[PDB]
Amino acid sequence: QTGYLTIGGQRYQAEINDLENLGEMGSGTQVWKMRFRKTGHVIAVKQMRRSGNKEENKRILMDLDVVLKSHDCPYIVQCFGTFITNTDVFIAMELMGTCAEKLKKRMQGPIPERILGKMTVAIVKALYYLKEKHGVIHRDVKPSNILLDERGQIKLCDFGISGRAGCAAYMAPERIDPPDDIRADVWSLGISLVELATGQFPYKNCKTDFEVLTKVLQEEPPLLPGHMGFSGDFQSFVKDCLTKDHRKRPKYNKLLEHSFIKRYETLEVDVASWFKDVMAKTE
Ligand SMILES: *CCC(=O)Nc1cc(C(=O)NCc2cn(-c3ccccc3C)nn2)cc(-c2n[nH]c3ccccc23)c1
Repeated sequence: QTGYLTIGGQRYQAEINDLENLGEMGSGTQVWKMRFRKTGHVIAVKQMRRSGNKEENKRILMDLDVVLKSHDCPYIVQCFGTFITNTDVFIAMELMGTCAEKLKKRMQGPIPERILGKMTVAIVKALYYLKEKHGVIHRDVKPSNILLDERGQIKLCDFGISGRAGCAAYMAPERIDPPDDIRADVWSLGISLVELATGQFPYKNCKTDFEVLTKVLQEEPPLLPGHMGFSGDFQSFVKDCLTKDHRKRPKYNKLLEHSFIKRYETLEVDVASWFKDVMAKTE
């Protein structure tokens, strides 16, 4: 069913002219910031043009399929509803602060471990939920697909190439050189964790896509430095994700029993405040 917006448990009959367009947002991968006139809620709306590129439209619809059946996962962005007009489909998603990539840009430096700990719990539980509940592999884990909001929430973004290929920079060794699969996302999570923890992308000074792949296979996994005060548990987690033999790489169920995960499940970390203060610094 479409033509309904449900926010916080309250469903409102709606059409797209009940929404005020407040402007484009930061994803070319079209999304608008819109305001529900009936309630004042500000939401994100994807506009899928009927006459659009069917390669991209297929991707919007696969992303929407897993989003829609994933409403009981608190670590995946939710869809408030849809509007199917004669010319367009509008997908109303919850509005969040930014992607972890832009956080790294605005921060101009490392993200603290206590924020990465809550993030690591969220993405792992999101990917584990996708595998067990829906048999879905993300295959494109990267900081641009990790979202954060004013209220300390961290959620998996949008997965339009999910299967029941990704960016070459975060691709696992066994996807570069498959000997002949769910552990390929664990590697990209580790590369993203090292990137956000150091403020640098691990494989540095790479000019072409193929050169990045070359250093993934030719060189040792990029682990966390020991002179930044990282906890032993954090380093143990990163080295476990960034294991090069995919058979010796842990599954999600073994990953969730890791001390790093177990600590930040029960440690109250104020992500909301840290997020608002970092977002305050202008450019
Ligand atoms: C970088 C990757 C990404 O997905 N980025 C992204 C950015 C934003 C975003 O920048 N939103 C701006 C914004 C402004 N407010 C705001 C402004 C003034 C006063 C009050 C408020 C609340 N809020 N947000 C948003 C998104 C985004 N939001 N929801 C979704 C859902 C699915 C994908 C992306 C997404 C993402």
